[PDB]
Amino acid sequence: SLFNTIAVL
Amino acid sequence: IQRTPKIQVYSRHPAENGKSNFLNCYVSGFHPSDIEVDLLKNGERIEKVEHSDLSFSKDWSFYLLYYTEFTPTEKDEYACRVNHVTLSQPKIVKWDRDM
Amino acid sequence: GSHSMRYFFTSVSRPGRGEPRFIAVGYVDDTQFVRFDSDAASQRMEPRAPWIEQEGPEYWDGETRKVKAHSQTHRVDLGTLRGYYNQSEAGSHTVQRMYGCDVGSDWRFLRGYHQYAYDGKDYIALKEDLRSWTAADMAAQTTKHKWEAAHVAEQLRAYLEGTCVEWLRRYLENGKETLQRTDAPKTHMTHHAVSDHEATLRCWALSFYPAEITLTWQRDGEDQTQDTELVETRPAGDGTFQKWAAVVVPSGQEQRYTCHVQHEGLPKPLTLRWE
Repeated sequence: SLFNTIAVL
Repeated sequence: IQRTPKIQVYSRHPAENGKSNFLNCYVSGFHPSDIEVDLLKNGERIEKVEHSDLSFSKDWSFYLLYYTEFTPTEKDEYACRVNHVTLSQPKIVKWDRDM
Repeated sequence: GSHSMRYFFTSVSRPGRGEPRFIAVGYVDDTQFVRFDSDAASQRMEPRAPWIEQEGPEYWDGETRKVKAHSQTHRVDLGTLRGYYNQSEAGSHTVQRMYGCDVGSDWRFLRGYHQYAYDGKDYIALKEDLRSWTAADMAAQTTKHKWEAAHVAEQLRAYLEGTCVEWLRRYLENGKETLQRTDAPKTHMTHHAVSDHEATLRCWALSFYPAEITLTWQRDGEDQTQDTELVETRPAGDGTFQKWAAVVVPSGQEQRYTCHVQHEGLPKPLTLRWE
């Protein structure tokens, strides 16, 4: 199952 | 950076004339991901060719498996044609039953 | 008997027209179970293993929603990075991301990871302690400072040590018939005369799983690397792998050479010798 939050660079 | 692809052409199972099999062309260690891979039958491109989903190794270089269902004969010749930004001209790797 | 779950993401910009090409794949050990391709018609996360199709609608809806959020972040990143590196807008670039967790033989959390690359080189990665970051250059440095202030590591650590491991165990159980089974390599040797005085012996390892394996040649009980050739492990295409090692030897002396095979599916290493 994928992670929920993905911060931008 | 750019990385030239390594090429391996082989069948899924030990080659046997008249026996249905799978012809594979494994390209790996390349970058960028855009690449042109074709399986050839007696110098001619095969249409029914599929490939795995783009993935990569620890060093970030990519790898893809192209494959087609085929039936080897004593005469028919098979090969894999590969073209990439790092290549001056398309590379051709002929299929060897013993490799 | 350690195991792992990993997600790979690749985004390629297309300056000529449209959005970047986005491709994501999910794996459990050496078995792919999901994928997403922005070029595909479904625009949904799709199954690539039988045991994953057991999941209900909420699963696929949630995974689809999340993977799309991943692609948009990568789209934004490609733009942000073009600026950091002061690059033209006419060229195509690549961002890659990989993250996941491992469980030890005790099936308990072992380690987690989250790495990032730009144009095929390391950019920024979470250290094994899952609290600090490794930045490859000054562009990555700016990202590091921003993620430290936003406490991005803390959020990832909660996932990697918790959610990640919990689902890995769930998948291992649901697909135990394959995921928890080892396929011992099927081996044999071929003989090919290269001249009237030399011959090539090729040691084959076929249909094995997982991919990890070691093939070694010995001459009169001693390891030999001279006059040998080892090809990289390759996928058979049916979920298993293949590999072979060859050595050139003097015709008539084939008996001095032995091929040793080490693999998880072998109670003890196998030794092969020509007939």
